[PDB]
Amino acid sequence: DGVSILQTASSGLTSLTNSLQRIRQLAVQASNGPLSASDASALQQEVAQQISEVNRIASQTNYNGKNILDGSAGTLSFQVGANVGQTVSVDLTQSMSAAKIGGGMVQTGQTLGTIKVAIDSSGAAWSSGSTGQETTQINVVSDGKGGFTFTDQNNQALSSTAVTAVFGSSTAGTGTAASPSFQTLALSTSATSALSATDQANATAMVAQINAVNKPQTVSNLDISTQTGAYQAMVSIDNALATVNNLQATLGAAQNRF
Repeated sequence: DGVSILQTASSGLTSLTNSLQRIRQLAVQASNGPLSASDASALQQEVAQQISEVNRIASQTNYNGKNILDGSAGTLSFQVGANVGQTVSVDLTQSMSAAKIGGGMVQTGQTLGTIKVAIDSSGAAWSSGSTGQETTQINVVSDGKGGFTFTDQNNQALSSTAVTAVFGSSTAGTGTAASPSFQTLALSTSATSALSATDQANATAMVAQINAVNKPQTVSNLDISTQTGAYQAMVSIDNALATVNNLQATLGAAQNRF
């Protein structure tokens, strides 16, 4: 009973790992350099096939005809001993369907993008009047709570004055796994006003990238046919794999108690 149900669930999770790991490699392939329309279409077709397999695993993994990986099994309990209350409980309340895994917040420490800028150490636009060192790039790094930390072209943290002066005062994430939430990256006009029109446009596009990568789709809605979509897929799959690994670990802990 309990041991066999746990094995059936764990088998399904291993199938799911295979398909998620496959989407990761496809996303890597799609993000390495420029792609023709035909190559982008072909790569996304492969992702769609894997999404279909994820949905099959979620809708069809079953024990004696009863689904166990679509959330519908709930919490199961098994008697292991003679003590009243000597039971092992197994939480199968979370669906593994593509619509219900991935998404969420980017894990901490990931570089979301790099913006070319022209500012002084206080975050003011660089000019012939400026002194000290010029900041020429800003790397935007996730904090695991839907917000950001920032380094310069030499990987040194921006001063707190420069962070505030360029990005405003809502950069720190406040989300939790239980209640996710997302900051909106906003770049000052002063960060790029000294640069060419083309550099200003490039920065705007990078900020849009970063904001999209910060809010990845669930596995169901991944599309790797654009660079931003491929980057969103990498984050989303990292998160989906973490969800699957957490669940595998809990199944294992339950098996151990039998």
